[PDB]
Amino acid sequence: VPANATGRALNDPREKRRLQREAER
Amino acid sequence: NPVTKQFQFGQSTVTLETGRIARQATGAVLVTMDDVSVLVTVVGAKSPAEGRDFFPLSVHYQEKTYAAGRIPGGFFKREGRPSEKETLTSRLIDRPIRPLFPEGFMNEVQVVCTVVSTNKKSDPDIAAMIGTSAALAISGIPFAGPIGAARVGFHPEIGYILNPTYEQLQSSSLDMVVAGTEDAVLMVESEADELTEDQMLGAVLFAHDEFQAVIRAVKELAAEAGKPAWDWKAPAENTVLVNAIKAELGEAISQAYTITIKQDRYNRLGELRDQAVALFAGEEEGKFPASEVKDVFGLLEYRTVRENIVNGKPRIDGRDTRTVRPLRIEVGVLGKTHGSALFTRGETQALVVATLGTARDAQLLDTLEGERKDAFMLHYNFPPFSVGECGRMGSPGRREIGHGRLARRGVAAMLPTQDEFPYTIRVVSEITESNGSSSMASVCGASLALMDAGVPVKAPVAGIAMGLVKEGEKFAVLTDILGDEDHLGDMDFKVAGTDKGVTALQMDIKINGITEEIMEIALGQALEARLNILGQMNQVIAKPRAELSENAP
Amino acid sequence: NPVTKQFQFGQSTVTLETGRIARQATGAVLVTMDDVSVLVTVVGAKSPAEGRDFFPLSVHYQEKTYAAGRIPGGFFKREGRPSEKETLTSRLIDRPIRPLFPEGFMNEVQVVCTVVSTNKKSDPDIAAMIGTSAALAISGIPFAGPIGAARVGFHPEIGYILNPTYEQLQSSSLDMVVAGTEDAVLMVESEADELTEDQMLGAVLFAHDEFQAVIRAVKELAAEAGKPAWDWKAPAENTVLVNAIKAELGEAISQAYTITIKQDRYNRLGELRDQAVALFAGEEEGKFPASEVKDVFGLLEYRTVRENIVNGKPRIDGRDTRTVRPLRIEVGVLGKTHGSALFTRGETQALVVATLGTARDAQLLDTLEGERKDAFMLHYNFPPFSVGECGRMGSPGRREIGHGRLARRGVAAMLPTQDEFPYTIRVVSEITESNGSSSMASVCGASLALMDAGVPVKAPVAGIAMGLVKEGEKFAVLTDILGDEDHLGDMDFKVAGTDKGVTALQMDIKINGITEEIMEIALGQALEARLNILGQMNQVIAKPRAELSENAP
Amino acid sequence: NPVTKQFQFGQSTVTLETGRIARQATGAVLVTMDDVSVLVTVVGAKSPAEGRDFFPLSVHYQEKTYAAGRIPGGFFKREGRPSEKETLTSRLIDRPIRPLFPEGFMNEVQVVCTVVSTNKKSDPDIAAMIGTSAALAISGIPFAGPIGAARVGFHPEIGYILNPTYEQLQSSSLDMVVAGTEDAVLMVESEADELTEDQMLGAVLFAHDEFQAVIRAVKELAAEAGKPAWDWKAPAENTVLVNAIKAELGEAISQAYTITIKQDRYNRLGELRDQAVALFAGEEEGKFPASEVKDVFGLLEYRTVRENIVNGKPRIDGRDTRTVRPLRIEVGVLGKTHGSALFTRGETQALVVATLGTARDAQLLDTLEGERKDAFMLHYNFPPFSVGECGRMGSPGRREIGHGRLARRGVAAMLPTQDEFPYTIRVVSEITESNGSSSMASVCGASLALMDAGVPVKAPVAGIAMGLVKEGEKFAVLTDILGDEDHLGDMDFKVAGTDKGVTALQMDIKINGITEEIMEIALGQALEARLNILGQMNQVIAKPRAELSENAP
Repeated sequence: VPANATGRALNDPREKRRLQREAER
Repeated sequence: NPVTKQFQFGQSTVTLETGRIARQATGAVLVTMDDVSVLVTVVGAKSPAEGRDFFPLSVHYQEKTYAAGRIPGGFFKREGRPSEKETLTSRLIDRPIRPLFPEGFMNEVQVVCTVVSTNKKSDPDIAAMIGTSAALAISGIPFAGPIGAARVGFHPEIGYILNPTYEQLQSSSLDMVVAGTEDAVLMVESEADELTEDQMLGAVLFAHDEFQAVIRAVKELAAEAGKPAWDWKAPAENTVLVNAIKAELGEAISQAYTITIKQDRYNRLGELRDQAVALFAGEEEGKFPASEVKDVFGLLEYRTVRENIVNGKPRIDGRDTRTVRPLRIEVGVLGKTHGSALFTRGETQALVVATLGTARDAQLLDTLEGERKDAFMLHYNFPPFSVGECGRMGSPGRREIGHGRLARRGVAAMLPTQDEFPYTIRVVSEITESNGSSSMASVCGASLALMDAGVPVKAPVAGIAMGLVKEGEKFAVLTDILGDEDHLGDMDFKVAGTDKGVTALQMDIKINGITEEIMEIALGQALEARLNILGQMNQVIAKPRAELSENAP
Repeated sequence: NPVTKQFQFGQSTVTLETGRIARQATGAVLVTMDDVSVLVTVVGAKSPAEGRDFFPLSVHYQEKTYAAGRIPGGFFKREGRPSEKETLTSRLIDRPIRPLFPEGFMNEVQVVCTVVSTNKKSDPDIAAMIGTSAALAISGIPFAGPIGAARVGFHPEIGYILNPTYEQLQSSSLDMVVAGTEDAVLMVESEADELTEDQMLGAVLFAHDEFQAVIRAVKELAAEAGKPAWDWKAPAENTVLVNAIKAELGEAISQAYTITIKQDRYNRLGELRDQAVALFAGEEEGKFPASEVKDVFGLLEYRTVRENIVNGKPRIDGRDTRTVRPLRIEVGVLGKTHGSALFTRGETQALVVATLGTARDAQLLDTLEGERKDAFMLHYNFPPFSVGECGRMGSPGRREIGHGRLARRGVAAMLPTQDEFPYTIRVVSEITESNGSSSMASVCGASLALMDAGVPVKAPVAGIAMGLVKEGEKFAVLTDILGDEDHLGDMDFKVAGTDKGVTALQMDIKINGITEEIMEIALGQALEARLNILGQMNQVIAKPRAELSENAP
Repeated sequence: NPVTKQFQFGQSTVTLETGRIARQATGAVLVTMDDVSVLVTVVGAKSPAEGRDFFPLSVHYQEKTYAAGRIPGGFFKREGRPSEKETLTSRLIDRPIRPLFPEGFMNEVQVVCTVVSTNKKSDPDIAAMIGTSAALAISGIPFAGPIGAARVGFHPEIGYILNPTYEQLQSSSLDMVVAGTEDAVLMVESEADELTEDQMLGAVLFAHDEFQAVIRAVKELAAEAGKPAWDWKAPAENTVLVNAIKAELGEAISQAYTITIKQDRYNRLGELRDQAVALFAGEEEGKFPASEVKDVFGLLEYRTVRENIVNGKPRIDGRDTRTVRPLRIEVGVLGKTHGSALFTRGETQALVVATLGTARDAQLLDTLEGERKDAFMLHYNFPPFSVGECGRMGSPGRREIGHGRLARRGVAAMLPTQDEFPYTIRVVSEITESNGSSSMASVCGASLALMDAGVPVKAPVAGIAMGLVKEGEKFAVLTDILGDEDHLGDMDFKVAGTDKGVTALQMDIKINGITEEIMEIALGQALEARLNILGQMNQVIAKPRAELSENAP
């Protein structure tokens, strides 16, 4: 897919925060 | 004596050496990042000049060719007047630091960054920003906190890329430069390939989260090799005089900004200025100060306009916060030019002309990293008669070169590669009227003139310049910011793009407190404005002319 | 809404459009004439600068390469410093309009004439002058009458040609630009091929009759879409102080001006000026500023030296009104130059040197219409020591470029073509002394130097700077005006040419009272002077030397 | 009425002509010397400008291309910005004549030297200096005696050559320009091929003996055609105030100068200066006017330090007259540069970088005698941060061109030829700190960078800046003069060279009385200093690197 299609990157700080919010919870 | 500090910025080792070179400047640091060494110096005047009513800050980024192992090109074989990359870097370093000097500071300051060594593999400017931060930290000059900077890229597979090299930036869909302090982002200049607003805000938050290493290392450097802090005391406020004009002749300020006609509003206000200066000219006890009472009134005007905007009142021109000024769009306005467009947004007007040529008309950019051929040139002109004033009609200054790069940044993603279109292109945007962001009118005019000349651009691109006024916990986002409002806002951004995604983003924050959600709301309002403008543009010309111009090679 | 006015200038449909482009300048007009479109904007400041004692008027004529659908040349690929053509055209537009602004107007006025499109067949300067007149008529700024301009060529078969194209100019024997109002002519800039004075006068009256259409169209456009006139107060004259100094001190100034020694007169008139700034400089703790007294003194002096010139008395130097100053001519002054000449007329001296080169030494002119090669260059240098002052040494100014172009116009008719003389000729005229018209001593010196080098010029050329003072119904023509008599005159005409015809004519009228008979008497006296100076020139060198100098290139 | 004076300057006939050309300048002379004709004009302002505290003297040396019979190269085919040779001649004419105007003379003076003819076989600068001397002698402007100038070359068999031609300078081992007066020598600008100090002083004495003819001829020309001498009366010294301040604060300012801490000194002195201003100044009758006392206090400081230097007491910084400030030498300070060095001498630092290129990178000089390719260039940069100040960051000024030609002269003798090293060398000396002679730290950094890069330079070369304070019959030679001490001295010289001989010598004597013995003692102390600096330098890098830098071509 093009760049515009791709979603939130894995190093995106907000994605990391959501991930740690799921692992912690 | 040489105090060297080493830290890890990403995967790159940065070396900040002080004490050895330039020991007579107020601050001087040698920054070595990825085999790129830059010597940054900061000299601050020890006394304020008599009559100095403005802060004289100067930033001079210089790229010496010996850093690349080359002898300068040209007839004189010496480096000369700043190139365009050195003027853009000078303004990229100048923009973040100026808001951070304390209010009332009027001593002259001159930052001079000199690239002295380079491997030619990475841009030498994030090292000049790190060096400016470290020099202003070890100097002692009144400055607010260490700043940091970082360039971000984006490749769909890898994700965001910190401090991308010149080879990493050839396959990336973003080229963003974010600068900020430990708790706020202060500057964003980016270019992109139709990336969503989410992807362009995640980059700003990635860069903000990444250059905190620079701030920590400049705080340790300042706490180790720092000069004693200057004994400069911020002047106190005329609380009394302010709390006075506020009532004595303040309700008339409220009833003078409810006029949308510039003449009437200006006259009625000016009459108030005189009425109130006389009523309490200077502090009351002696009534001696003159400009004091005129500028305490100017502060009650700034606060009044902002309070009204935030409280949900009609703007100075009667519009609401989400209204774009009326647009008049014309294509084909000049008979014998390859492409032409007259774009009017209210009282802002840009006459953009696109010309096509052959490979012999391409510009030879003698860069530090070598020699390139630029087959696209956008030249933004801002003649003083656009603001109804007389002035110098000379060479482009820093403001025109930066406003031409913002427009080029907005339009670049749509332009055809040399394989698709084997011709040089020179867009020339002349600002005939200005009461707002004329750079975004240059982006719209460029799109129109290029689709009128026949250039196979991918899609129509439009730009919008906006602002944000935050007063405590209440904030208001202003669409299509005016010229008067440009200095009245807390964050003024400028978003260009197509109907799919952003192709350029410039932001210049001045306050602390603009969270992520505020930026998402502002960028959504910018998207709706841009889509409105783009839809009105498609009613004139929607696609590149079927056949090339009648006068083009 | 855009008001558009269309009229017929001779055979060309001329369109003036206002209200669409540049609606933030005091006046703006887009002029389309013969597929040439020029945007002209005038901005006048609302209030004059504090302490300003001169009227700042600035005209900037710019040719944009995209008008021709071309990309600029040069390393930077952008329009930078104005070319010689742009400088000359801005001066040409400036000359006719400065005397029209009322006396006492100190507000800054800036005119900008940008060529936005062209078909490369006509000179865009006439359209620029039309746009200047229209914009000044719509601005509301105090201005005296609409001006009209026209270019005239000549052919022996067709007669006079109005606004000739480049192709017509190739065959034409005349290239004259005339500008004037409904009642008078105010500017003539001509380049002829040995045309009699009758033919030049007929061309000036042809142009005056022709551009009445321009004047009428501008008047109608100003009536339709003119901005309200400015409320400007013509300052009153201090007739009490005028009569006071012309009564008590009247005969003193006259006696002073009967002195012929310059230094004695200045010493005798500084004294009188101190006495005047004493007897009447106080009335109520000061009658009026020191400058005011010196201004009424200047004005009275002026009035008296013009009453003396008109009444028949000797001139400031003792000469009659038909005397050419004593001439000293020399050739071969410099040993190693290809050709040299020292021409002295009174206190005006010019050292002119002619050099020969090959076809590689021709100047590559980048013209809006293409790329030409100049095989003749005339450079005029006016150093401050020619007048005995310490000035600045640097790039040639407006006046040096204009004077050099006038000398080139006065000599170009005699230059051989490349077929007979396949060499490049560069003439440099250094003005070593100036107390008159240096440009016409540069024409005489260029003729002498070219003959000395061996260049096969057709015939000798000489020039004479003339003047006319007209008080009421009486007038006097002054031959070989001095540097002090330049501002005293009402018309300043400079005629160059050979003994058979006129090669160049430049007129600058300021009063609305000069008829055709006065210009025939003026051109007859100018002929007598030019033929006396040619008689004296032919005694030194009469024809080019049989052999070229020691070094051909 | 031309006046012509012929005289013999060696075996050349010099012709001075006055009265024919430039008769409105204060003084104008045409000098013809060996088929080189130069017109030199001097103009002096009649009245000093109000609010003028410094003496404005400017010299402008111009080489006109038509003198050589050539059309100038370039796009504009016209002489434009001054070349390096022109700026260097201007400063060479400016050095000997600035100190000769009476101190307190504030009228503006402008000298213009135009080269109008040449046979391309000798340098016109000597003729320019002769013309300057003659014009200043004829002008009448207060000027302390006619000067003379001469160029000296040296050959082992011929001996000394007076005014060598361009051909005689190819086989010569010296290129000295000595300027002086009948009883003193005021300027020496030399470049030698490792000549002994005896052979370098014997040439300044041969030169002083040989140009006395110029002074005699100028005296006769002035006693025959000189204008009356201006009635300029020097402002008498305020012996009263001087005596009172000397008595009250002699020990005060004495002690103030016996402290080496820089800031402490400034403090203590400002306190004694503000105390001195408080008394004896003000508006009350008897209080001396305004800053006159303040400037008398400055003078009282000057006399103090000088009397301290000649009495054998320690210098301002604490050093003796024979100590060279601590040197910190480093080579290879930058990674990607071909050669680099950091030379610190106390508070004078230089970052010298050497870069190697190819034949295409050689500079094209369009000299008056033709076109020459330069395969060695040295560019000296003096940024304002070097001194802790803020200031313009643009083109190199006269000061930088002259200091870089002095460092070039110092290092020129050791460079290889295009047969032993077929490369182009560019040396850029960045003055990162300045508190002394930066040009000699640039000579030492140039040597160290050229050997760090692998250039086969013949031997190490170092330079020392010296001074001499003569207080009556006692004198004191100061080694490694500081920036503060630069103005106190009565003779500042700069001796570059290796351990075998002198390679450059610049003297600027300012008084009369320096005999040959004082110039033998001074150069024998500068030999000791230079040999100490060479000894310290050789402990870092002695010989050129084994092989050309790996990154270099």
